[PDB]
Amino acid sequence: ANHPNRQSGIQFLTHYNTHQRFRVNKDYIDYMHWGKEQGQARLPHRHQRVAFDFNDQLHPTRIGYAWFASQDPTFGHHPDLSSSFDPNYRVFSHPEHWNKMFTKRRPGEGDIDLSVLPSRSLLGPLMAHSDTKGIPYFKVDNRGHSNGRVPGVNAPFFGEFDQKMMQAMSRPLNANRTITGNDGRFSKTIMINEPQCNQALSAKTASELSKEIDKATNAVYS
Amino acid sequence: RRREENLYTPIYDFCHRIREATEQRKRFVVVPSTIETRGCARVMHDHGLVAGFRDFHNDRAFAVELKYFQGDSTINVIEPCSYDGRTEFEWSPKMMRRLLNTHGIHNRLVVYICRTADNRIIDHIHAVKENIGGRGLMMVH
Amino acid sequence: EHPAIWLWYPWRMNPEPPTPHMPQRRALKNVHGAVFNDLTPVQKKRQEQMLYGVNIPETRQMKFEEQHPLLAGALRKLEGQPKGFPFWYRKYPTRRHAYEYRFSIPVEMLDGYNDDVKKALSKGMMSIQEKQFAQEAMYMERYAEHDFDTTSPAVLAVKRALKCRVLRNHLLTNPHNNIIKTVLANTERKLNHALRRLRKVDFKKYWEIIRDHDVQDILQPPNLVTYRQGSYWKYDWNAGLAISTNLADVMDPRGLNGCVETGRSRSEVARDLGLSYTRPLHENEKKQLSHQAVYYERLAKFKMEQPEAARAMERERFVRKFSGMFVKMDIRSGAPDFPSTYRRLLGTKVVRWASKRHGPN
Amino acid sequence: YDLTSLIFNQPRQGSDKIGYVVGTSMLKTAVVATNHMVYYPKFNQRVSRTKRFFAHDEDLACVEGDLVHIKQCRKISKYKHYYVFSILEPNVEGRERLKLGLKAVPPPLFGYPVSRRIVKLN
Amino acid sequence: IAHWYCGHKFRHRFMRDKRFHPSLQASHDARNRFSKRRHFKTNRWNYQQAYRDMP
Amino acid sequence: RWAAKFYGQVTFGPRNYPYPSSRWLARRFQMKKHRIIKRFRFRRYKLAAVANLPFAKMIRVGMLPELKSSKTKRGDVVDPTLSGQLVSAVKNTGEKRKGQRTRPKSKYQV
Amino acid sequence: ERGLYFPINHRIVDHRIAPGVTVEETDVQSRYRRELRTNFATGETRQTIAPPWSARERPTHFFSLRLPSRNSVTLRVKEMHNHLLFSHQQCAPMLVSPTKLHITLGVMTIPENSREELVKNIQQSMSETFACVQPLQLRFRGLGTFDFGRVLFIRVVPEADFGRLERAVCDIRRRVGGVLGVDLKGNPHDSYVPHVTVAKIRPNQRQQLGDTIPQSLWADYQHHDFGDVTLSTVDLCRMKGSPDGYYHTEGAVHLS
Amino acid sequence: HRSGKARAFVFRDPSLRMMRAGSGYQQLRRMGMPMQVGMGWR
Amino acid sequence: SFKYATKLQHDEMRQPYYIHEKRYGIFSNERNIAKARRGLPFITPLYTKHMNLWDTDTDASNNRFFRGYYYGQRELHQLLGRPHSLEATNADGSNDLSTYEANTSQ
RNA sequence: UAAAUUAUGGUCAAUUGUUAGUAUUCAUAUUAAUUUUUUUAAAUGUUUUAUCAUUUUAUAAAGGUUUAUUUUUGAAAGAUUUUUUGUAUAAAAUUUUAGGAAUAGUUAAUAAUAAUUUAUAAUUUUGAUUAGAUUGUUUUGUUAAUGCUAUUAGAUGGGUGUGGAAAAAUAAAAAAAA
RNA sequence: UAUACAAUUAUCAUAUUAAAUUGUUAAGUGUUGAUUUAACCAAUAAAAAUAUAAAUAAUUUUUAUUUGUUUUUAAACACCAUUAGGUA
Ligand SMILES: [Mg+2]
Ligand SMILES: [Mg+2]
Ligand SMILES: [Mg+2]
Ligand SMILES: [Mg+2]
Ligand SMILES: [Mg+2]
Ligand SMILES: [Mg+2]
Ligand SMILES: [Mg+2]
Ligand SMILES: [Mg+2]
Ligand SMILES: [Mg+2]
Ligand SMILES: [Mg+2]
Ligand SMILES: [Mg+2]
Repeated sequence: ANHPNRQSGIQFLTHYNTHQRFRVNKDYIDYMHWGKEQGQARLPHRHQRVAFDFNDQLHPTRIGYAWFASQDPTFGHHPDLSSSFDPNYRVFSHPEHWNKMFTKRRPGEGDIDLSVLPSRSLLGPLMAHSDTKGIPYFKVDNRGHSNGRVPGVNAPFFGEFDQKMMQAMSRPLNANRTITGNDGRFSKTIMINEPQCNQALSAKTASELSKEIDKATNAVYS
Repeated sequence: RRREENLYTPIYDFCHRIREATEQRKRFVVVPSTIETRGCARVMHDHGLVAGFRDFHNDRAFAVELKYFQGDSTINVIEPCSYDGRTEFEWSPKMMRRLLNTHGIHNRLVVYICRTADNRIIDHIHAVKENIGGRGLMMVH
Repeated sequence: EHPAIWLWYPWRMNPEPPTPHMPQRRALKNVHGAVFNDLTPVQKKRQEQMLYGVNIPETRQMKFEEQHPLLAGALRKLEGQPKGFPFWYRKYPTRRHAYEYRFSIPVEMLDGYNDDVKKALSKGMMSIQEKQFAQEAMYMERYAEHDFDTTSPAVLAVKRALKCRVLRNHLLTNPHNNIIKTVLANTERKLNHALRRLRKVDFKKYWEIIRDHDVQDILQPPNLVTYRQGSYWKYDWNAGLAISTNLADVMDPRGLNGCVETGRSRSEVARDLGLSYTRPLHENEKKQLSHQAVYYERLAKFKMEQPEAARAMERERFVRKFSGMFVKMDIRSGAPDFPSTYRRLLGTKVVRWASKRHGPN
Repeated sequence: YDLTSLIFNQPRQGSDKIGYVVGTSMLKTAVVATNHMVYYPKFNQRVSRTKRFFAHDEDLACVEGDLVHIKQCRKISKYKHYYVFSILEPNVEGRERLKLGLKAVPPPLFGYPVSRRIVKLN
Repeated sequence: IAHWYCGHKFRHRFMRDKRFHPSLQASHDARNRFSKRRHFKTNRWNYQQAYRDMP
Repeated sequence: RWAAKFYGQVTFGPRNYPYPSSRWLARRFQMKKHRIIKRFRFRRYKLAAVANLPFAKMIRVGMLPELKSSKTKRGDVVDPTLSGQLVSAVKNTGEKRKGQRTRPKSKYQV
Repeated sequence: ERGLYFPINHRIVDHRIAPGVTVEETDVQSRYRRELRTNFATGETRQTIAPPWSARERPTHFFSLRLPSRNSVTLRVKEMHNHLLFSHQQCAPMLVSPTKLHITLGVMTIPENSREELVKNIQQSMSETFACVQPLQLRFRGLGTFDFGRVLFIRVVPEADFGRLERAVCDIRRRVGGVLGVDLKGNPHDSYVPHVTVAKIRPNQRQQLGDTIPQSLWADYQHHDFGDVTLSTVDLCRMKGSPDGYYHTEGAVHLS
Repeated sequence: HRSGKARAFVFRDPSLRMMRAGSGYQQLRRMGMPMQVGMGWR
Repeated sequence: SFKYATKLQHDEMRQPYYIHEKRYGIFSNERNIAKARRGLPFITPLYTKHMNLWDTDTDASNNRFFRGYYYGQRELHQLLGRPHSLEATNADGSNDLSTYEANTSQ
C-alpha cells in the first residue's frame, strides 16, 4: 500500500479491534522517533506482542527471593519475574501527544498532553507527603493477585522451573487428565500430573501409565 | 466499522492469526477462544499440523504452538470457509466424500473442519465415516 | 416576498445566499430535527435549582438511623465535638455520595475545624463542573437500586438527561461549537436507548423522569415511514425486553390467549369467560360505536311509523339489483379487489379506477 | 424457514404471523407490521423484509405497540383476511398513557420525504 | 454479462446489482438508498416544535 | 458544494500511484474544466433554485427573456410572478450594501 | 358503484335451512346481521349459568364488596343518572339508587331452617379465605347486560388488583359451595363475574317497563370510564330493602 | 488502474469453490424447494 | 456434480410426485385436475419438497436450514431472551438457557 | 482436548486460445445459436332429434398485465322404487426501469343503508400511482464450479345474465348417444 | 450474440464515539528630511503573545447536524487597480 496513512500495514497479530492497522483510531504511530528496539515502527511494542519467537523471551509475570526457599540457594532473580511491567503502557508518540499540525512548527509550538509520561517534577512528592505511611502499610486493598494462590508470586514455589513452555502445553493422554504428553518428531514426553497427592499414583492411574509408557515406547518413530 | 464491510467471525481471524504467525515464523500465537475455534485446534493437532495447543480457561483467548519443518511451516495454506457470519455453508456427506477422492486414489492430505448437529468439531474424514453432514469452518494443509 | 431564491452563477463554487436571508443565527435542533429556541420552563427550573445549590435529602439520614442505629447513636452523642474516628462512613458508601461540600468531604467531618475552612469547602465555592457532578450524584442516588449501581437503566437515563440539559443551555450561549452539537446528539441518542429500555423495565419511574427533566421530545418517533413499518416498536425486541412484562400483576392472562383447538380468537375466549379487555376509548370510537349500536331501534321505529318512505327506498334497492354492472356473484364479480386482480383492464376497458392499488393488498 | 415457521406449525404458508401493532385509526381494526424472509442463493444469505396487514380485533384490546399473534381466516372486509389470535405482549405503558386521556404514542415528527425545500419560520 | 441490460458499459450492471445486494438492503438505519440527495437539507428551514403532552 | 469539483475522472493513474493525480492527466482535465468555466462566464450563465419547488430541476435564469444574452434564441418560459422576482433578485445581488457581508463581484455577474 | 359489487358483509349462507331449498323452491330473506352482531356490540356478558333445579329457586344472600364513602364510582353513576333522566324519564323505576351501589361477588340460596349454622360457618370460612388479602384497588369502565338486557351493570376490568379477587373469590367458591354444600347458582369449580348493577328490571316491573332495557339509553355510556376504587370491606348480605336503608348485612370481613 | 476491476493475488482453491456451492440454485431445485405453480416441461 | 444433474427431466434428479400426496392426502390432485381454469398459465400448486426439509413439521434438530443463525435464530433468541453469539455452544445460536427455561420444568 | 482396524464401503467435480513493457473480466479460440438450405404434416360439410322448434357438443383473433388469474358437481362419470346432506369464491411468499414523487368513486366500521351514514381513514421513499419494456414460480446454453444466460404459450369488463362452469363467432387432428 | 470480481494492504467527491467553546492586549514626535524597489508612481508610522485535567466503551442521528467565502477602516499591513480609489 503506497497511500500515506496506510503504511502501517495489515497486521493481524496485534491486539486492536481491526486487523487493518491503519483504520485503528487508538494508537497513532510515530515513524521518526519509534522502533529502536522493535525493528520497524509499524510493529507492536515489546510488551504488547501477542505472538512469540522461538529464541526470544516471552512476557514477564508481574509480582507487585522469599518464595524460592525450596530451590537452589544461589538461584538469583528469575528472569521472568518483574516488579514493574505494564501491558497497558502508553508510549509517547509525537503526532498524537505533541501535535504540530495547527502551527508553523516553531520551537515552542504544538499542543501537548502531559498525561502520558510520568511526571518528573518534584511538585508531586512534595505536595503529597504524609506522616501516615503509604497504601502498603495501611493494607487498604482487598483481593490480591487476581488468580488467587500463585506458586511464583504469592505462595512458595516447589519442584522445577519450566522456562520453555514445554509442560505448559501438552495433551492429556488420559480420560482423567492425570497423565499428559508432548511429542516431537522422534521424541516422546510422558509427564505424570498429580500435584495434589504428591504424585502418588492410584491403581487406575498406574495401570494407565503402563499403557502410555509401552505405547509410547513401542511407537515406530520414538 | 461500516455496512459494506464483511462481518468477521472468530474462525475468520483465528485462521488469519495462524497464517500470519506462520509467515513470521513465530512459535506461539495468542488466538480467539470459542467452542469451534479450540475444536479446530484439537483437530489440527490430531493431524499434526500444529505442535500443540492449550486453553487456559481464559475467556478471550487461548494459545497455539506452531510447527516448522525443513525451514518453512507445516502449514501450506489455511483458509476460512466463510467471509461473513451472515453466510453459512452446509456440507453434504457426498461433498465431503468428493474431497477425499483424487481421481480414484484416496487422499487425506488436505483437512476440512466442520460443525455437526451434535456440536462436535470434526474433520471431513470422520464425518464421511459416520455419513453425517456438517457446517463448514475451514480448510488447512 | 414569497419563496426564497437561491441564485447560482455556475462558474462560482456555490450559490449566493437567498433573498429573504434566513435567520442570522442558526436554529438549534434536537436529535430528531425538532427545534428548540430555549430551555423549557421545567428544564430551566432544573438548572436554576442546580446553580444556586443542591442538597442531601434527609431520606439518607433517616435510613442511616434505621439501618445502623448504633453508629447514628455515636454521632448523636458526639455532635459539635471534633471526631478522630469517622463513624459516619456507612452514610457515605461511595466517594461520589458526598456532594454537600467540595472534594467529597462529609458534613460531620467539619466539626472541629475553622469556620473559614467550612466556608471554603462550601457549595458556593464549587466550580460549575463540580456543581453538575453534584446534581448528577443526587439524582443517581434517588434512582439507584443499590449504592454502586451505575449501568442500570434508570440511573443511565437520568445522568444522560442531565448531561443533555447542560449541553443544551451551553449551546444556547455560544452558538458554534459543532463538537458539542455532535456530543449532544450522541448523548440524546444514548438517552433514547436508556428511556426505551426503562419503560419496559419499570414504567412509572420512566414517567417521572420524563416529568422531572422534561424530555419527551427525544421519545417521539423520528418519521412516519420507519414508524409505519413498525421499526419503532421493533427496538424493545432487539433490547430483549419484549416478553419481560410478567403479566400476572397486571392484565389477567386468561383472556389474552386464543384457543388452539377451537380456533377462536382472544376476544372470543374473553367473551366466554365474561371478561372485557378494552383500551380506553377517545371520543371518536365512542361516538362511532354509540352511533352504530342503535341502528335497529331507529330502523324498527322507521318501518313501524313510516311505511311509505321505506317502501320507496326499497323499490329503488330492489330494482337496482336488476340494473347495474353484475347481476350474479361469480369469481369475477365476487373479486374483493377488482382493480387489483384485473390490472389489464384498467386503461382501456374499465374506466372506473385510475389505479391498481387502493390498499395494502 | 424463519422465526415464524420456527415457532409455528402452519397448515398453509402465512397462516400465522407474529408482529407489532402499528396504529389503530379504524374501529375493530389493528394494523400489524410483520417480518418475513428472502434467500439469495448466489450469495448464500438471507434478508428480512417487512409487510403490513389489517387484522380484525373485535372488542378493541390492541393498543399501538402491542406484540400480537395473527391468523389467516375468513374474508372479512376488502383488505382484512387476518384476525388477532392472541396478544403476546400488551403495551402497559401505552394503556396507562391512554387512561390519562393522552394518545397511546406520540405522533411522528416528520412525515414522508419531499423533493422540495419548505421554508417555514416561527 | 449480457451487454443489453442496463447501460452500455459493464459496470452499470454491477451498479444496479448493488441495488439488490442482500447486506445492502434498506432498513431503519440505512434509508433512501436511491435518492439520498433530493431529500437532503429539506427540513433545515422547517421549524417543528417537538411533541410534548407530558410535563 | 453545488458545482462539480472536477470534470471527468482526474485520478486515473495505476494502482498505488502515490498521489491523487499525475501532472499530465491533471493538466488535461484542468484544460477541459477551464474551457467549461470560461463558457459559463462569457455566455453569462445564471441558475436558480426556488423554495417550494422541485430542486433538482433548476430554472435557468440566464435564458430568461429579460436577462437573455442572445438577441436571437427563444429563451425559456417561466411564471410571470416568479420571473419578476428572479429579475429583482439578480438585480439587487450586484452591489455591496454596508453592514451586509462582502460577497465576490464580477463583470459577468451582471 | 361506490363500493364492492357484492359487499362482503352481505355474503351469507344459512345452514339452518334445508339444502336445495334456496336454489329452487323458495328464497329466504332475513336481516342477518342483527344475529351476527357480536357480544362486544350488544353488550351482553356470559354469566355462570344455573343448573335447572337451582334456576328454579330465588337467590337469598350474596357476597359483596362494599363501596366506601366518597367514591369516584358513586359520583359518576349519579352524573349518569342525571343525564339518563334528562334524556328519558321512563328509566326512573329501572335505576338503582346510588345508596345501594355495591360490587356483587357471587349469589347464593340459603334455606331458612339451617340459616344460623350456614351464616356462622360461611362467615368463618370467609374470614379465613380473606385473612391474607390486603385491600383491592379495582378499575371500573364499561357497561354490560345480564339476563337478556334486563340487568344493566358496570364492568370490572381485569387491569389491576382484579387478579387477586379472582383467586380470592374462587377460594370461597370452593369452600361455600364445595365444602359445606350450599346452593351457589353456578358450579363451585367455575368463577363468578363481579359487577356493579346499575339498572334492573324485576318480574313485577316488567309489565309496565317492558321485556328489555332499550340499548338507546345506555349506548353512549357503554364504554364510559367510572374510575378506580380501593376496597377493604367484604359483606355477606341477605336482601331486605326496609331494615336499615342498605342491604341487610349478615356478615362482614375487613381486608387489611 | 484506479478505475478498473479488482484482481486476486493468486487463484482460488477449486475445492473450496465447490464447497461453497452446496446451497446453490441447482441443489435447491434437486431438493424441491421451489413450488411448481405452472405446467413446466410437457 | 455436473450438467446431467441439472436436467430434472430425469426422474432420478427430481423429488418424486407422491410427496404431494403425503402432504395433502392421497388422490388429492384428481380433484384439482378437473378445475375450470387450469394450466393457463397456472395449475393448483404442486408441493414437492424432500420430507426432511418441511418447514411445517421439522425443527432445528433434524433440519439444517433452521439452524442458520443470523436471521432466523438471532431474532428468536433476542425475543426469548437467551444469550447468543456467532459461534456458540448450542447448535442454534445460543450460549445458554434463558431465565424462564432455567427456572421452569416444561 | 486422543488417536483407532476387524481396513479402497454411501457408485467418476475437474479448467487445453501464439500472447507482445506494465496496470484492468474485453478483437482473432471451443461449445451453443442466427447467417443455412421442403424427410411430417394435412383438405372442407360437425352431428343427431319429436320440424319453422327443442335435446347433445366450454379457453389458440387483437389489445400489455410485475402487491397481477382465484372457485363448486347441480352436467357427464354414476351403478338406484322416492326423498340427503356439509365442505367454494379467501390468502402468504418471489416482481423489472442509472440518476425517484406523491397517488385516489377512493380505507374501516355499521348493513342484505348511506349519488350528503359515522371516523383523528387508505396507498407511498422498507420506492408507491401513473409511464416505458415485459406472457409470472419443474423446461436452455456455457461451465470443474456458488454463477452468468434462456423458456413459449395460454384467462382482456359489463349491457334479458343462458349454462354444472363463459371458456361462447375461422384457423381440429379430442370420434361426438346403432 | 451467450459463455463465473474481490473479500490480506485498491487516493476525488454517501461524513460519524467525538472536548471543545469563551479570554481587552499592544502601539503611537521630534523636527526640516532622497525611504522602498530590478524599475516606475501615490505618500505620518508603530503595533494586538497564557490554560491542563475532566467528558466512559458498544448496540435504530442519514428528511437531523457537519468540513478555511463573513458587521464595524472613523484602525493598519497585505493584495487589486494606478496619483482621484477598491478591498483589507
Ligand atoms: Mg385483495
Ligand atoms: Mg395501461
Ligand atoms: Mg481556476
Ligand atoms: Mg448451470
Ligand atoms: Mg385468446
Ligand atoms: Mg405498465
Ligand atoms: Mg402474491
Ligand atoms: Mg389473491
Ligand atoms: Mg359485449
Ligand atoms: Mg464514496
Ligand atoms: Mg470589513
